[PDB]
Amino acid sequence: ENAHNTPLLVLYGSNMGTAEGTARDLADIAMSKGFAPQVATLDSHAGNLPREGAVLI
Amino acid sequence: ACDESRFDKNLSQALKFVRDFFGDGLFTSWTHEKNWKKAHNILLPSFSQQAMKGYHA
Repeated sequence: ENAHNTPLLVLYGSNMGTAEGTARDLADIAMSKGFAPQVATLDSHAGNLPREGAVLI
Repeated sequence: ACDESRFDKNLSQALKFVRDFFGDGLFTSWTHEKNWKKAHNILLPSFSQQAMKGYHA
């Protein structure tokens, strides 16, 4: 199924991990759907929003 | 100089001499040569996070 792997960036804002696990879960199902997912915090891509694919927040 | 709406990559004299063996590979191709964006798009997935993980070993 590769070649996706469209680019799926998933960003989280989390203090106690609920949102962070949800984010990583999404990135896990993306991998199953051929994407090329990336997981990171929200305020680390501050300004660096992906101008291609899509960004789950 | 880094404003891509005003300036694009040039082949310096140095790079023009190295094209003699680098050709229209990614490094010595002009941005407007068809082979640049095609190779960029084809090869960027080799530097995805999953690819990187798979080079580790």
